Amino acid sequence: IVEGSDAEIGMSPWQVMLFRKSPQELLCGASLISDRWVLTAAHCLLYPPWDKNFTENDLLVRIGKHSRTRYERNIEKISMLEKIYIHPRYNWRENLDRDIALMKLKKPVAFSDYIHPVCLPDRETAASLLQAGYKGRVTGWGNLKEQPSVLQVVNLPIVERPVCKDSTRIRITDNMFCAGYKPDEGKRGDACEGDSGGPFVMKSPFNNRWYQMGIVSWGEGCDRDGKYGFYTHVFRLKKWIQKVIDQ
Amino acid sequence: DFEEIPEEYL
Amino acid sequence: ADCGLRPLFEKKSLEDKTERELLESY
Ligand SMILES: CC(C)N1CCC(C(=O)Nc2c(OCCCO[C@@H]3O[C@H](CO)[C@@H](O)[C@H](O)[C@H]3O)cccc2OCc2cc(-c3ccc(Cl)s3)on2)CC1
Repeated sequence: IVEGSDAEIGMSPWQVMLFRKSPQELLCGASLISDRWVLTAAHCLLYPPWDKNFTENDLLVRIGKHSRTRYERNIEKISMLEKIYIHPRYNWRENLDRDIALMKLKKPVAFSDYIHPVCLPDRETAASLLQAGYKGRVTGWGNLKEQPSVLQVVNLPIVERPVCKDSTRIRITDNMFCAGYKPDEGKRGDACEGDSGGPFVMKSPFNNRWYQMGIVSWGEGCDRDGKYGFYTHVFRLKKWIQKVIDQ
Repeated sequence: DFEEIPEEYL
Repeated sequence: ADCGLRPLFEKKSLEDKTERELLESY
């Protein structure tokens, strides 16, 4: 995260570190959506251009963390993957269309003060909150510019689709949205490398709950003027989500 | 870099 | 069920330091 702040303790209790065994390193962000299910970007597990193809046994999930590098004894939970599932129409050749994967954990995790699932959106919450100018929040442990001691946080506005498209020569799909401040605006900030697969969340003003509207997908640089971060449209893929979950 | 994690998870 | 309600904020009715920036944008 570039131009973010240090997270508060328990601010993002659904935040999940994707952790590589050897080398023992940060791969991606991710999110906890129930006791046995973790949501991430497909490109965290499978991205042939940067030589990436992970199997279950290469990877761990670390839940409940705040420190990037410490082993947070009595606080974090490190879990094992039973199964990875990449969306079958995931487009890694072109534009990262349908950049989404689910990970089933080998056993359920116990919730705690630091470990709690985020909500997935329903149609109406999507239709009501996913509007240009409305802000969501991104968190993670990725680089501070194009590395943090602790989880970082930034609040970013959703950007009008035409602007997203005119910022880039990539072909945007309806399964993605973009966010970020415009050049003229007073504020800046962005995700960066190591934040990807993490959650873009919004807080409903109707029921006071946090909804995962986005997954951190890609950007051209980190926090460049006239560029924006691209996010997987979670609601749009939500039928795939509850397919694999009830099956 | 990263503090080592309990080898029970490895 | 209990999703999106954080043990140290909403479940104790405490606000975080920047959530108001979000709500004001809506
Ligand atoms: C569409 C898809 C196929 N590719 C998109 C670009 C991407 C890449 O190489 N990004 C990139 C990068 O982009 C390189 C592309 C070439 O840069 C060019 O820079 C030019 C400057 O003149 C621009 O005009 C031009 O539009 C632009 O493409 C440069 C450095 C690190 C980079 O990754 C860091 C990163 C960012 C992030 C995120 C930031 C915000 C998120 Cl939300 S997620 O995570 N990791 C590779 C995948």
